[PDB]
Amino acid sequence: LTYFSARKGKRKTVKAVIDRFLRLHCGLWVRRKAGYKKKLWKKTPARKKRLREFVFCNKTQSKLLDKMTTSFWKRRNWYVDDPYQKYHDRTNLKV
Amino acid sequence: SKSKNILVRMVSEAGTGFCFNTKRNRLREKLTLLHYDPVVKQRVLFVEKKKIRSL
Amino acid sequence: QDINDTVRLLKEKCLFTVQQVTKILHSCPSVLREDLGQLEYKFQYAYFRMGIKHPDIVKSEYLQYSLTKIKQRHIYLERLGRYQTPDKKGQTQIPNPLLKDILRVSEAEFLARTACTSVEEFQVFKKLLAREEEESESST
Amino acid sequence: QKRREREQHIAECMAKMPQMIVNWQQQQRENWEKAQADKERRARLQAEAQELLG
Amino acid sequence: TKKRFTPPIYQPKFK
Amino acid sequence: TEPKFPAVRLALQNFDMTYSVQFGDLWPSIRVSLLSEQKYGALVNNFAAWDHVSAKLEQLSAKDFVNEAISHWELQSWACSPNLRCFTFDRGDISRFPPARPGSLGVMEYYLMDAASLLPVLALGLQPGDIVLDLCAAPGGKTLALLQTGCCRNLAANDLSPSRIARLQKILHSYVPEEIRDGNQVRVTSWDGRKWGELEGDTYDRVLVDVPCTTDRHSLHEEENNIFKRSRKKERQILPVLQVQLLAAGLLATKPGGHVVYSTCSLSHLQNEYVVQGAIELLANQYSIQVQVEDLTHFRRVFMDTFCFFSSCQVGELVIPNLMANFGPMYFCKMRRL
RNA sequence: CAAACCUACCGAGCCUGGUGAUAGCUGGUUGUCCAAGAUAGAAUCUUAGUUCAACUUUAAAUUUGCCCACAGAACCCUCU
RNA sequence: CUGCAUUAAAAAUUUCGGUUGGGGCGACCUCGGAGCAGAACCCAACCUCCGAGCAGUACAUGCUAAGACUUCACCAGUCA
Ligand SMILES: C[S@@+](CC[C@H](N)C(=O)[O-])C[C@H]1O[C@@H](n2cnc3c(N)ncnc32)[C@H](O)[C@@H]1O
Ligand SMILES: [Mg+2]
Ligand SMILES: [Mg+2]
Repeated sequence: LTYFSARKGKRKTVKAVIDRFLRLHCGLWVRRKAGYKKKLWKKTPARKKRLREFVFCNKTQSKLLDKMTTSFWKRRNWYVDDPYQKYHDRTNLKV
Repeated sequence: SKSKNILVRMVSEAGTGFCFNTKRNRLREKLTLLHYDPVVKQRVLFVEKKKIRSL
Repeated sequence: QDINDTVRLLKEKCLFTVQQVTKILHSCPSVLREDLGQLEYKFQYAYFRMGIKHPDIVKSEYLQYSLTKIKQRHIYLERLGRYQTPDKKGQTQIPNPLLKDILRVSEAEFLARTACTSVEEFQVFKKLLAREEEESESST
Repeated sequence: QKRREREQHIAECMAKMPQMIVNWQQQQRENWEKAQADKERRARLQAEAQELLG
Repeated sequence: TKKRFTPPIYQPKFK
Repeated sequence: TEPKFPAVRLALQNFDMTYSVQFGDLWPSIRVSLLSEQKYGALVNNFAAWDHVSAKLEQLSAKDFVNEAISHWELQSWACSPNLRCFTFDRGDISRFPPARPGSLGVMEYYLMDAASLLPVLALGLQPGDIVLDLCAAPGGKTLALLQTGCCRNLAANDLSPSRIARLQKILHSYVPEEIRDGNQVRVTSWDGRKWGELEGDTYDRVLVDVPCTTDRHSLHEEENNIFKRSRKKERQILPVLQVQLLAAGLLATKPGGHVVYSTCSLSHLQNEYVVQGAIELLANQYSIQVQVEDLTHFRRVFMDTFCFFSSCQVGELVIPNLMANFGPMYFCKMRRL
């Protein structure tokens, strides 16, 4: 990770995480499952079913992805008819 | 590690374009199965069109 | 040009001396017509599998003979045990039959003297050998 | 146009879909009976084979 | 046992 | 590749120094056949469309040598195992059988194997309503032929290697219908063969023993799992002592008056004749068992049309490979327990 | 042909520059006082290292935490 | 003479996976079962071995969805 760029002197962003992960404004990160398009013929329907959802990351991975991503991707976006609009805020969360 | 079976593609005859993959024996005629088609919400015939790979 | 690269093939790729090449051209005029690929394979077949050096092949006129016929006679003897490919040291545990009686002589006497087997066995082997070559060529 | 063309393609195929379904099932049954009939002859050909011995 | 030789170093004469 | 002295060449070198004196001038004749592609035989599956397969095979210019053999059985004069159909090409014929295809019954039409492998089955002399034991059954060359006869109410198949016994189950499933194997009529087990001397002593009437040996045809071609590998050099030396025990175990398991066939794919008498002599001597001294070796000259006299035999045998029968008929090498001897 | 010699260290001369080369390796790492504070593992061209985990520290929110009375935790196989 | 191809020649850059006293010759690296590990779980070698790198039968071997378990992390896997 480039902490200070040679042309602007500011932290850069690892584009690898951008192409693979989606971040909600609440701080949660959404990812796919590895191998969900590989060797589908040798996997049971139950295994294939649970392989094609979108799952969240734990605290350490969320901290890992935040450090590799600049503040631009942590802003609040107002996309029109955004499918994940309802998931950007937590409801009835205690502690 | 001889490959005795082959993975083949089954295409619906209803024209919906729905396909699914199943394994078959190399020394066998083309399979014409009866499988559920999610597009038409009913069971229709599927015929074999192409061979995917050999396992 | 086709003469130019042929002698270049013989002198450089086949590593023949100038005098030997002139002897090859004089003794065997038929080397010019066919392509370079099968001549190099014919030469290396004798050099490695038969273990015969340059003065022997330029004296016995080995190149003028058909590639198919030399393959049939040499492989049969090797499988018969009458012919053994020389090792790295160049030592053969059995006396190698002279190149003269393998090829220069007719098959009837060649079978009678060196092979010591019936004619129909050789014909069966010839069909067997031709089958493996076309499978090998198809595979390659 | 393409949505209409696609939809009428299914309607044409689904109109005759039960026709070849029962035809395929009839063919599946008919060869099974033929195989059983061949076995009966095979079981029969053993009978005279035993009969010829005795 | 390669030949290892360290040539002497001379201090400057001004001292 | 391999560093130095490949096991294929090591096997050939050992064969050369051993078979040069063993066979005399016949060694070069069989050396080529061992180095040449073997001629395959097509055993017709009786459970499949045997009449249609036989009709189909005859259109490919193939003759039923077994059917021809039983014709000359009376011409020359315990009979043999009946209702066996195997088709082979003529002497000097090079064509190969097309790959087998399943029939309308769902079972494989026929099987492809070495013709000489069927000879031990014929010399066993199967009878209807018999009991069959098979030591070293996998992969199922003998077992498939035995089940084709259909003269055994119960069959016991044993082999040590689970991997090879696994492929034995595959050929049984593909060829033999499940209802015949559903009951205890066919039994497949994987234990040591030497235990049958105590497991079921004097039980089976017919027993076939095919001891492991340095397969001459396979050793000169395959480069993996070679008996002549220096790691298997220790195992190769102790091959006869396991062979004599395995024959002893089969001779103990068979009932008095039973028929035993000892078969092996090799040409050296060290694993063919001396093992038979060692087993009969061991039983006479240790277990005090008398066993009589039957003469199979009449068995041989019917098969020179399609097979080549070595005419200097002592106790058993040895089949030499030849260019005209590449079947073999196979050795088999028949003895009866008294 | 001694892998000799090429300005008193030539298996590839010397000087300057790239250069504050790199080093999972060695050595070093400067005032006072108090407190908390140790040995499950996994992966790794990895076992002289690193990451996760466990352990440990600080601040904050909350309520149960340790100890443990009966009852309860398999058969072929009694080292019951 | 230039451009594009094919052969050679002479060269350029880079590297030498681990485990088994060393070498030679070989063996092993992934997954599962019993022994150690006797009664929740876990528990190591130079460990003792035995096996596995398939096949069979379906063709709703369809689609959604509470609640849970885990090979001591993650990735992944499992039940419903
Ligand atoms: C020479 S093969 C015979 C193959 C088959 N019976 C045939 O005729 O085609 C013998 C096989 O028996 C197996 N085997 C070796 N020792 C055995 C034993 N002690 N008990 C049972 N099987 C054994 C080996 O794996 C070997 O592949
Ligand atoms: Mg430094
Ligand atoms: Mg303290």
